[PDB]
Amino acid sequence: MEQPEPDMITIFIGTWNMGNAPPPKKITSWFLSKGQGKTRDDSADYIPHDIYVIGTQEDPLSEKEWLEILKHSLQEITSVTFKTVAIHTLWNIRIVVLAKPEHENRISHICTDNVKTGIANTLGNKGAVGVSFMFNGTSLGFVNSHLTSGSEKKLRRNQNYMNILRFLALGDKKLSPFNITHRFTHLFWFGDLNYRVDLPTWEAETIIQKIKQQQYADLLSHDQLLTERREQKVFLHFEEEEITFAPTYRFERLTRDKYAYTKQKATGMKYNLPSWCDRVLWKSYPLVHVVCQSYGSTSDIMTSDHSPVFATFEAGVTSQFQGQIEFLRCYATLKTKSQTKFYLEFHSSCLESFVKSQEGENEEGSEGELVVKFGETLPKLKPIISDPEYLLDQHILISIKSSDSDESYGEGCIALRLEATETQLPIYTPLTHHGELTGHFQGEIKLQTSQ
Ligand SMILES: *CCC(=O)c1nc(C#N)ccc1N1CCCOCC1
Repeated sequence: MEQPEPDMITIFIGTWNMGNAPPPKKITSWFLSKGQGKTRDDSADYIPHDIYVIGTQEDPLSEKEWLEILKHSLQEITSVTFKTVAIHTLWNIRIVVLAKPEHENRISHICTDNVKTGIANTLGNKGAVGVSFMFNGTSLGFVNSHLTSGSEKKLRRNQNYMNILRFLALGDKKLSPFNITHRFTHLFWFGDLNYRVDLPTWEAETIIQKIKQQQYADLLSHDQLLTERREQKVFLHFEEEEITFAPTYRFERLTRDKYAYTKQKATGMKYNLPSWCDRVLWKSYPLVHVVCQSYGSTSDIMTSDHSPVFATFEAGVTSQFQGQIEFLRCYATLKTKSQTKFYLEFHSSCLESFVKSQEGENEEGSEGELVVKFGETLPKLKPIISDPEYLLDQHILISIKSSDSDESYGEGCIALRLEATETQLPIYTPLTHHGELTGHFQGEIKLQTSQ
């Protein structure tokens, strides 16, 4: 019978700060998405995901021991003997990628990297590990980060984020102007991000009462990560599924009935109010299928002062295998105050190589911003394949560069998934540089396929 290539895979993301302690004997609940929150129904337990990505922090095991525990747990659940795709460890921060044996011919171009984020490196043990690879014609990226601890240190966590984003080297190195937040069709970023609930310590019993009544709304409105995301300080244009599970930190170990939030010598005389430290976020190219099917925490794995967190995703993928991409009325708006002239660069695997535009025309925006107008002067891109079943599924990455310095001042992405061809249609992408919002790009596009 026919052997189609998949257009959709399911991905499991797990993040667990193990608190430097060996795991219990049974951790199957983690991979089954069993516990609290948006959980997975019993009926699906025997259905294996295509890829399992496991991030740990404060992991005390050797790679061989953890790999053993993980494969046994997955065999218990699925019968399948998963292949190791990659495993990479920095200090006690670790990422494991496992995949169905039937996908081993579909996965290629595997890379790993890590970034240390310390004020004295050798002093702190924080940072990130990552893995990227191609699944057929889709690029995938995964980042597991352990950010700075402490309720008062949200600015340091934001800096950690920004440094991992800028310096982690994954994916297609030909995408020179782009950092990991634009190099992948799907990017998953997870870990002990260490953001806390910002409420007074003397409120701790009130917080616990709310957790016991499962009213998280008031607590989540004080979550540092959601606040900093809303204020565009971190994780620009990422998504996160609604949190519907209790805070995953800080628990008394060996039970799940006590939040150990008070100060004591072991914690440096610091409070650890209940917090959603452990998180999974994602960022996918526009108009690519991605749906979160579970996001929650386990209840029965109690060896750490964190509970494990799980999330699962359906993610759209593509495979192997005149045309013209025209831009009209295009312009960028930039927060910059540089007086340089700016040009555009277009990158895409539908192109034989990236295309460089001529410089735009500068003018002062209404609100005192810089407006760079390109008009109908932009190059007409000639894709290597004209079939609309292929071209409509592609994306064009855009970098706006200084002609004085050749550095990018902003990066974004445009989907070719259009409602019409040979027709002018509006396009838009925000622009970020080094992970911060720097402007916007808008205009019209006209796509020609073979029809
Ligand atoms: C090490 C990165 C790598 O092998 C790679 N990864 C992706 C993704 N996702 C796509 C392409 C590539 N290669 C190898 C190195 C980068 O430049 C050429 C393409």
